[PDB]
Amino acid sequence: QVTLKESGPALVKPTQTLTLTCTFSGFSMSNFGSGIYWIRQPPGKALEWLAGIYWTDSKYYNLSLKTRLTISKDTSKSQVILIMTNMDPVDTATYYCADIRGRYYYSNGFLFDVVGVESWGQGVVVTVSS
Amino acid sequence: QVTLKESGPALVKPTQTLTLTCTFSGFSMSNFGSGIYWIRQPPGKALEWLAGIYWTDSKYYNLSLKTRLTISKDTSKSQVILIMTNMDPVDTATYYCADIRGRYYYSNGFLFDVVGVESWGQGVVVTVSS
Amino acid sequence: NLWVTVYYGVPVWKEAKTTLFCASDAKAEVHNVWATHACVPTDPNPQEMVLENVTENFNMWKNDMVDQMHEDVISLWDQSLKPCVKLTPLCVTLNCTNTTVSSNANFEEMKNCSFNATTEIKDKKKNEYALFYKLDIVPLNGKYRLINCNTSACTQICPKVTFEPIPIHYCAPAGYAILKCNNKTFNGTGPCNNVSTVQCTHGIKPVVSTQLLLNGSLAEKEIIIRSENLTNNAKTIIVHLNESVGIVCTRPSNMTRKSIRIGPGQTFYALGDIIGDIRQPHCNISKQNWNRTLQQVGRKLAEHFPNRNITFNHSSGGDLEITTHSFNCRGEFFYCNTSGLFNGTYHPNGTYNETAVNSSDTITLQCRIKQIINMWQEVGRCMYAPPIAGNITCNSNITGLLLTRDQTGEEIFRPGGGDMRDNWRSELYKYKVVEIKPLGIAPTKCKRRVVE
Amino acid sequence: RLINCNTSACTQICPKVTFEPIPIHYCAPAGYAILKCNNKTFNGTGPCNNVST
Amino acid sequence: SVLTQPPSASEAARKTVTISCSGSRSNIGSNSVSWYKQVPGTAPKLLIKYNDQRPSGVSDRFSGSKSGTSASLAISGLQTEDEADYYCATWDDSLNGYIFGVGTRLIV
Amino acid sequence: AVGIGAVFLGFLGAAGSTMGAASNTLTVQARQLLSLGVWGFKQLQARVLAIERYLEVQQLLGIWGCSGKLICCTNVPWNSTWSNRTQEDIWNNMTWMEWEREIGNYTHTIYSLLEESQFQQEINEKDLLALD
Amino acid sequence: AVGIGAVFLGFLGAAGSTMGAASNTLTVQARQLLSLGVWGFKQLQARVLAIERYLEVQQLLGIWGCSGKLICCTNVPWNSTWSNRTQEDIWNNMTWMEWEREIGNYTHTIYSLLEESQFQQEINEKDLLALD
Amino acid sequence: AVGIGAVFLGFLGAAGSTMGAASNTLTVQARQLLSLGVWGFKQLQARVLAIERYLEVQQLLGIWGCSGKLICCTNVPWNSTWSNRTQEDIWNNMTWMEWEREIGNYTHTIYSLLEESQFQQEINEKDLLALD
Ligand SMILES: *[C@@H]1O[C@H](CO)[C@@H](O[C@@H]2O[C@H](CO)[C@@H](O[C@@H]3O[C@H](CO[C@H]4O[C@H](CO[C@H]5O[C@H](CO)[C@@H](O)[C@H](O)[C@@H]5O[C@H]5O[C@H](CO)[C@@H](O)[C@H](O)[C@@H]5O)[C@@H](O)[C@H](O[C@H]5O[C@H](CO)[C@@H](O)[C@H](O)[C@@H]5O)[C@@H]4O)[C@@H](O)[C@H](O[C@H]4O[C@H](CO)[C@@H](O)[C@H](O)[C@@H]4O[C@H]4O[C@H](CO)[C@@H](O)[C@H](O)[C@@H]4O)[C@@H]3O)[C@H](O)[C@H]2NC(C)=O)[C@H](O)[C@H]1NC(C)=O
Ligand SMILES: *[C@@H]1O[C@H](CO)[C@@H](O[C@@H]2O[C@H](CO)[C@@H](O[C@@H]3O[C@H](CO[C@H]4O[C@H](CO)[C@@H](O)[C@H](O)[C@@H]4O)[C@@H](O)[C@H](O[C@H]4O[C@H](CO)[C@@H](O)[C@H](O)[C@@H]4O[C@H]4O[C@H](CO)[C@@H](O)[C@H](O)[C@@H]4O)[C@@H]3O)[C@H](O)[C@H]2NC(C)=O)[C@H](O)[C@H]1NC(C)=O
Ligand SMILES: *[C@@H]1O[C@H](CO)[C@@H](O[C@@H]2O[C@H](CO)[C@@H](O[C@@H]3O[C@H](CO[C@H]4O[C@H](CO)[C@@H](O)[C@H](O)[C@@H]4O)[C@@H](O)[C@H](O[C@H]4O[C@H](CO)[C@@H](O)[C@H](O)[C@@H]4O[C@H]4O[C@H](CO)[C@@H](O)[C@H](O)[C@@H]4O)[C@@H]3O)[C@H](O)[C@H]2NC(C)=O)[C@H](O)[C@H]1NC(C)=O
Ligand SMILES: *[C@@H]1O[C@H](CO)[C@@H](O[C@@H]2O[C@H](CO)[C@@H](O[C@@H]3O[C@H](CO[C@H]4O[C@H](CO)[C@@H](O)[C@H](O)[C@@H]4O)[C@@H](O)[C@H](O[C@H]4O[C@H](CO)[C@@H](O)[C@H](O)[C@@H]4O)[C@@H]3O)[C@H](O)[C@H]2NC(C)=O)[C@H](O)[C@H]1NC(C)=O
Ligand SMILES: *[C@@H]1O[C@H](CO)[C@@H](O[C@@H]2O[C@H](CO)[C@@H](O[C@@H]3O[C@H](CO[C@H]4O[C@H](CO)[C@@H](O)[C@H](O)[C@@H]4O)[C@@H](O)[C@H](O[C@H]4O[C@H](CO)[C@@H](O)[C@H](O)[C@@H]4O)[C@@H]3O)[C@H](O)[C@H]2NC(C)=O)[C@H](O)[C@H]1NC(C)=O
Ligand SMILES: *[C@@H]1O[C@H](CO)[C@@H](O[C@@H]2O[C@H](CO)[C@@H](O)[C@H](O)[C@H]2NC(C)=O)[C@H](O)[C@H]1NC(C)=O
Ligand SMILES: *[C@@H]1O[C@H](CO)[C@@H](O[C@@H]2O[C@H](CO)[C@@H](O)[C@H](O)[C@H]2NC(C)=O)[C@H](O)[C@H]1NC(C)=O
Ligand SMILES: *[C@@H]1O[C@H](CO)[C@@H](O[C@@H]2O[C@H](CO)[C@@H](O)[C@H](O)[C@H]2NC(C)=O)[C@H](O)[C@H]1NC(C)=O
Ligand SMILES: *[C@@H]1O[C@H](CO)[C@@H](O[C@@H]2O[C@H](CO)[C@@H](O)[C@H](O)[C@H]2NC(C)=O)[C@H](O)[C@H]1NC(C)=O
Ligand SMILES: *[C@@H]1O[C@H](CO)[C@@H](O[C@@H]2O[C@H](CO)[C@@H](O)[C@H](O)[C@H]2NC(C)=O)[C@H](O)[C@H]1NC(C)=O
Ligand SMILES: *[C@@H]1O[C@H](CO)[C@@H](O)[C@H](O)[C@H]1NC(C)=O
Ligand SMILES: *[C@@H]1O[C@H](CO)[C@@H](O)[C@H](O)[C@H]1NC(C)=O
Ligand SMILES: *[C@@H]1O[C@H](CO)[C@@H](O)[C@H](O)[C@H]1NC(C)=O
Ligand SMILES: *[C@@H]1O[C@H](CO)[C@@H](O)[C@H](O)[C@H]1NC(C)=O
Ligand SMILES: *[C@@H]1O[C@H](CO)[C@@H](O)[C@H](O)[C@H]1NC(C)=O
Ligand SMILES: *[C@@H]1O[C@H](CO)[C@@H](O)[C@H](O)[C@H]1NC(C)=O
Ligand SMILES: *[C@@H]1O[C@H](CO)[C@@H](O)[C@H](O)[C@H]1NC(C)=O
Ligand SMILES: *[C@@H]1O[C@H](CO)[C@@H](O)[C@H](O)[C@H]1NC(C)=O
Ligand SMILES: *[C@@H]1O[C@H](CO)[C@@H](O)[C@H](O)[C@H]1NC(C)=O
Repeated sequence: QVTLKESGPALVKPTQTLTLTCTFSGFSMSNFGSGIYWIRQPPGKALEWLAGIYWTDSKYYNLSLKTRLTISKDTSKSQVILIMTNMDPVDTATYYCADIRGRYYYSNGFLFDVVGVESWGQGVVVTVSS
Repeated sequence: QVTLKESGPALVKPTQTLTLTCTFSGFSMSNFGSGIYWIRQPPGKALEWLAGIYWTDSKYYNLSLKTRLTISKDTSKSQVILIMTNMDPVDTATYYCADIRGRYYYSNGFLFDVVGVESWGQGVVVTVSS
Repeated sequence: NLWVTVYYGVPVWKEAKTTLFCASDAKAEVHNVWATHACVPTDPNPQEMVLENVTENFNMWKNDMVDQMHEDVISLWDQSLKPCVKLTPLCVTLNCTNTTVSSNANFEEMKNCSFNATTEIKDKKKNEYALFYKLDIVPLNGKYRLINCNTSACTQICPKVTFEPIPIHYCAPAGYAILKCNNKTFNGTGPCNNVSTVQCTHGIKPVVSTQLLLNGSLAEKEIIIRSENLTNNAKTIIVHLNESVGIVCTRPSNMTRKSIRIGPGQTFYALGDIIGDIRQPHCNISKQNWNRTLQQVGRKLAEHFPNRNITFNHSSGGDLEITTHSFNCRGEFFYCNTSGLFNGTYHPNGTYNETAVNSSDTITLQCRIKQIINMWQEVGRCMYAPPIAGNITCNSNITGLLLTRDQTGEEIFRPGGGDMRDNWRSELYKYKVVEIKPLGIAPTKCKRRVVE
Repeated sequence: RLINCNTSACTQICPKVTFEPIPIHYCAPAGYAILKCNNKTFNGTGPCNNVST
Repeated sequence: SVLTQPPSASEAARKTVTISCSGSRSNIGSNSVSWYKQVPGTAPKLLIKYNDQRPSGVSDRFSGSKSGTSASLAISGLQTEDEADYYCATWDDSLNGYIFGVGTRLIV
Repeated sequence: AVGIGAVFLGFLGAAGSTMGAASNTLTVQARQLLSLGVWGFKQLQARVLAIERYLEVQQLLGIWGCSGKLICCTNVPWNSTWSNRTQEDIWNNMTWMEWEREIGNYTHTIYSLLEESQFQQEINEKDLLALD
Repeated sequence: AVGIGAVFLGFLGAAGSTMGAASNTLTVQARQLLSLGVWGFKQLQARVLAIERYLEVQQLLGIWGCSGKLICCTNVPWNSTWSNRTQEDIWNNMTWMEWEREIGNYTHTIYSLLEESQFQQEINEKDLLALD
Repeated sequence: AVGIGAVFLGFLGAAGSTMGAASNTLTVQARQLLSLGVWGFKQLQARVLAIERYLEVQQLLGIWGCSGKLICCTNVPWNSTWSNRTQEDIWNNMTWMEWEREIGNYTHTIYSLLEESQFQQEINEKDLLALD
């Protein structure tokens, strides 16, 4: 069993720096196949993928928000910290942290492909207002 | 505790070969810092250094009596043997065998310096007469 | 540019925990409880190197060596006592009475007890008599029984084995080392700037004592006081003396050792009779060597407790195991009334010249014999000490003191063996096991060549 | 009475176990060997000129 | 290549007496110097080790120091039992030897 | 002062000296490595403990290519993040104990790099010998 | 599909893949090798068993000259009787488990040849250095 | 008389032959090295004993630079005091057992020299690689 719990302030002012932390348990982030994603969904519309971090210490971000995103992991505290800067009024959305399950196969070098994101979080709401 | 005992004939004729043996106990001559000196003192005047032998099998003699002196050690019998040849009437003196305490430090190579000669012997008297 | 290189055999060590094994000189069928014949011979002259330009921290209160060898001793005692007679059949009614013989007046310490003892054949029983001390028998609603009959099966020591305190050396395996401090004014915890590496320790004599450390090593420079928290009054204090005081203890009496059969293949030895007068055991301590000794320690305690009057008083009371000074002498367990020793106080201001006290004066003590012993401060075991024919005399040197502190003005220090483990802490305070890490990586300008 | 009553408690062989003399081989570890002589007129002590490992 | 010190340094008691033994760079400058006390008819005993330290057994009065190519042995609280022949010796490396001094006399 | 060849020094000698000076006394430490009753069990446990500790170091050395070499250079470069101090002040101003304490956090990363680098040194070498 | 460097793979990974692909994951397997009460005896028996198994492989490697080399070429030629399949179908069409099962019968003959060949490589080399 | 290749000989074979002849049978000896109840304890004590003895020899070989080499030359010269006999009479007129008996007294001195010499071979080599 794996549990993903996230936390962060709801009322967020623009132009400052915000921190999102997702707490995980029941598994380690250094073992094979581990990885946590970050999904966004403004109300009433489809989802959006922020970034992801694997057990290989490899960080992958969206092209449109590469400079605005930097992710990190904590082995001791057993958490993943997401930092975003220079928010906009359109940033009002629900943030999800989820765990992925994947497969490995060899084709001119070992490759890892994800079969689907299995374990999701409850979600945390962030608003841009005053 | 270390005990040093020496032995040798008192009446010594000139021009022959004499043997001085100093017996030790409570330590080994192969361990670090071990070493035994030989000191002469004709009656009523200052001391004189004959030679010394360290645990490194290195023998050091006085320049004035280099050819006349040859020292040796015995690991089995646990003793040090001193051989002298071609004595003179001025050889009348008391022989002391003593143990040394020293220090080690590095200066362009490890060096050993004697802080002083700690444990002495009771002494043995040698006379040159007929 | 710089490149990485690997060094093997660098002088690097890291604190670690590991097992240890004994080592002692050859001695010589002779039987010993410590089985020193099975211990590895140590060396004529072991290798010891004094390190320089090194400072290492020490902490004897969190030392695993004391904890390790503490469990070794109890197992060693158990290993030797398994093939020894069990005294369960002796739990029989005792018809005890005053001993009669022609000080002598105070004879209420040994009683002539008679009982029915099973002979070699089970069915037959015959009457037998033996002498028992008053501390090992309790009365009933006018008969007596052994104190242990309602606690546990209570065994015996085979006399063939001797449990004298032979010094032993605890030595670690390869890849580990023991670090030894050499500062003469080193307390329990703190840095040591004259650490020396040694393969293993010196001869350590396992001695069982409560209030006084006997026939042990002495401090070099001055008296050493060690305690984890001096301000805390609930923790015992170890005192190590630089000058020793001799102690002479004896049990003057020729007591015939009588063998009594209690069953098929079971036979135990007891006290037969008294040839002469009844005389109590005693211990003699010189007046000057104790008055002076308490004087020197008194001023040492003044620094830790400034402008405070220091007084030494007897133990509070309660159980006899820790109230009295318990020790061993030829295999006889003594319990000395230590009340006159701590009958003085130190005044920080005054004159204390020793010539005032008369010389050739000794401190006689009252000591009692208890041949049924429960040990390790746990009620789960016995060792019935058998008697010895003739009179015995044991001479030793006092080495250290185990004191305890108990609102303003006078400070009261009392003797007490709160824990047994402190007996060996006074000997292992300057030792610490450590692991070697011979791997070292540093940058350099050298590059590995690749053949093309 | 039994002879052993006054000497020591004497145990019993369990009939389940049998103590017939089964041949056994004492063998040393690696790095060691056992040398066997083959001289037919060899007494307890002396040189052996037909040693076999 | 031999240490020179003033012989016959006799003086009164109940005061501080200072003695010096000179040497050279090879002996005093580049090595350690140790002091000894010898009443006639028996072996000497150590007083000064490492030019500033003393073994367990020597009184608090005996003390010394090393400065450049010269050393000293400061003794205070002189008593009627503090008279003997005093020496200073040091390894030199010129002859690879522990050459001794010339010996002094301290008479009250 | 008479000179010691550094082969006569005892175990753990030169520990408080500089790293460069202590690099000449690697031999003495290597020698000391692998030097029914209650005592037998503890002694037997000690013998296995010594073998396990010695074999752990040799296993790492073999993978890194320094199977028997006491001092071996490698191809991986040093990273300034792990250590920023200059060469002069490293080999002549501090001891080995301090150096290991400083970089104890980056030990895991360096160990993996040596295995990855040396393994790469083998496959490309094999490709070269196949051209004959 | 993102790429794995093959150093992050777990123990016994790539076992079901081709022999050529599995040749790039030799490092991970090497790391795992050498990783009074009733439990103590069984645990103690386990520690000695691990040491014995690891040392057995290293003893063979030393005689063959691959004391520390993870991949080492040799001078003995391959015999068609032991295997008849081409190189292309060996490194790219089956796994290591099948290969060892196929040639398990001829392992004794190959082992002896390596000792004889390597031993011959030593005596003739010694003769060459004696000409100085 | 048919010929034996010297690989088929048994353990401790050629012990009574000349030193030169016995030098061709080093392989066979190396193979045999590392070949709850009362028996278990004695057997367990035997297994650790074999491991300890084998590792003692390998530890010395690694320091001397002959980590895996069965026959290895060195740079230290031979001293006439240790042995005075000529080469012809050593390899063709006596056995290995006699040779070890003769020089058993000087074994300690030679062992230290190899460690000192090989250690010197490493530091000077490192200095050469730093010139790039
Ligand atoms: C930092 O700390 C350092 C260590 O404390 C310190 O160095 C030490 O300095 C002192 C002061 O100079 C030295 O003290 C001298 O010691 C002589 C004896 O030395 C020999 O014995 C030592 C002890 O040996 C036991 O304990 C060892 C513990 O490790 C064991 O390994 C031994 O096996 C042995 O154990 C046996 O005995 C135990 C009880 O003794 C027992 O429990 C155990 O079970 C077992 O039975 C050894 O350490 C020492 O070994 C060193 O030196 C030898 C060579 O000498 C080497 O081979 C070794 O490898 C090692 O390096 C020795 O074997 C004393 O005899 C000597 O006494 C004389 O001097 C004092 C004052 O200095 C006098 O009070 C005394 O009376 C003696 O003088 C008298 O007699 C002479 C005649 O002989 C006379 O002329 C004179 O006038 C006077 O009347 C002295 O005490 C000590 O040796 C140094 N080293 C060690 C290791 O302790 C250092 O200074 C400190 N400071 C720094 C570095 O700045
Ligand atoms: C469990 O089992 C399954 C199936 O059994 C397996 O999946 C298959 O894996 C193999 C090997 O990883 C795959 O084969 C490779 O496929 C790639 C890509 O194939 C596509 O593109 C080619 C054209 O390039 C098309 O023809 C093909 O139909 C596909 O559309 C090929 O590129 C690979 O070729 C290399 O390997 C061959 C065999 O080793 C060589 O003969 C060939 O020359 C290539 O080698 C060269 O590659 C580089 C080219 O530049 C060069 O740099 C190199 O040095 C080298 O010389 C190869 O054929 C196959 O497609 C998979 N099939 C699937 C997924 O359905 C799983 O991988 C296996 N599980 C595990 C864990 O391994
Ligand atoms: C415990 O700690 C103490 C002090 O912390 C330590 O004592 C000191 O040790 C160091 C190193 O051993 C000593 O420093 C050396 O001193 C010698 C001699 O110094 C005298 O002479 C110089 C002029 O030559 C004067 O300036 C000086 O004031 C003294 O009078 C120097 O020769 C040494 O220089 C070498 O080492 C330097 C640092 O490594 C190099 O930068 C320098 O280039 C020298 O290296 C070169 O030497 C050869 C020159 O030809 C060359 O062949 C070599 O290849 C190499 O390139 C060095 O500065 C210091 O003096 C000691 N101080 C004291 C004793 O008070 C103890 O040693 C230490 N304990 C242990 C066990 O180590
Ligand atoms: C603290 O440390 C001191 C110092 O050792 C101890 O005092 C010694 O303690 C031991 C052990 O109790 C004493 O040893 C005993 O000596 C008896 C007398 O020996 C002398 O007389 C006989 C002839 O009667 C001579 O042969 C001998 O050479 C002596 O001159 C012995 O009779 C005892 O024998 C025991 O051991 C033998 C060994 O085979 C057995 O066969 C016997 O049955 C018997 O069990 C014993 O050896 C020693 O005398 C004490 N003094 C000294 C100076 O050593 C303290 O006891 C110790 N205290 C504590 C609490 O540990
Ligand atoms: C070294 O050896 C000396 C002497 O051999 C010891 O000194 C002796 O110490 C004891 C204990 O202190 C002295 O005995 C008495 O101590 C009393 C302590 O006062 C408390 O207890 C009394 C008890 O009634 C209370 O009334 C009082 O209020 C305190 O609570 C003193 O009060 C006693 O003094 C009386 O007697 C002396 C006798 O000389 C008279 O001079 C006084 O005027 C007063 O009447 C008494 O002193 C004993 O006297 C000391 N003897 C001396 C100094 O020669 C050292 O203790 C010992 N060293 C160590 C470390 O113990
Ligand atoms: C202890 O009591 C026993 C009796 O239970 C005494 O034994 C008797 O002693 C008297 C006088 O010595 C003899 O006349 C009897 O023959 C003894 N009978 C037996 C059965 O022993 C014993 O003497 C008493 N011992 C002491 C020290 O009081
Ligand atoms: C501590 O002990 C000293 C003596 O050892 C006490 O000194 C005496 O104190 C009383 C008052 O309590 C005075 O009458 C005496 O004159 C003092 N003695 C001398 C010689 O002057 C002291 O009082 C005790 N208490 C404290 C706190 O020091
Ligand atoms: C001399 O005796 C005095 C007693 O007055 C000691 O010092 C005093 O101790 C009391 C303890 O209650 C303090 O209240 C005083 O403040 C102390 N006096 C001073 C001036 O501080 C003093 O320690 C004794 N002398 C020695 C050497 O111990
Ligand atoms: C120092 O010691 C001397 C040794 O006796 C003490 O002097 C004695 O003092 C008592 C009591 O005053 C007299 O009865 C003796 O006759 C004295 N004897 C001698 C030889 O003088 C002296 O009291 C001590 N000093 C103190 C206690 O301060
Ligand atoms: C300690 O007290 C005793 C008391 O008996 C002193 O013994 C006296 O000693 C002298 C000299 O030996 C004799 O002349 C006396 O006759 C003894 N007194 C007697 C027998 O009552 C002893 O001297 C005292 N201690 C000192 C050091 O004097
Ligand atoms: C117990 O001893 C007393 C001693 O007077 C004796 O009178 C009494 O008879 C004894 N008990 C028995 C049961 O004989
Ligand atoms: C040991 O340390 C103490 C202080 O902790 C110091 O006073 C003493 O001089 C040291 N011992 C030496 C330097 O021998
Ligand atoms: C012991 O000594 C150290 C240093 O000298 C000191 O800091 C400490 O307070 C002392 N006492 C204890 C209980 O550690
Ligand atoms: C023991 O230490 C005390 C501390 O005051 C000192 O007075 C005494 O002289 C010392 N004795 C010895 C023999 O070191
Ligand atoms: C000792 O215990 C007391 C209890 O309150 C505490 O205040 C003090 O800090 C402790 N000191 C130590 C552990 O050194
Ligand atoms: C004690 O009695 C025995 C036996 O009668 C005797 O040999 C011994 O001398 C007596 N004890 C004394 C001190 O006389
Ligand atoms: C010790 O003896 C004293 C008197 O000498 C006495 O008051 C005390 O009660 C005794 N304590 C014990 C435990 O025997
Ligand atoms: C310590 O005890 C031994 C043996 O009991 C004895 O020889 C020695 O003299 C005692 N020490 C002192 C200082 O009396
Ligand atoms: C064994 O030795 C004896 C003499 O010790 C000899 O007579 C006999 O022939 C030898 N056996 C052989 C050569 O088979």
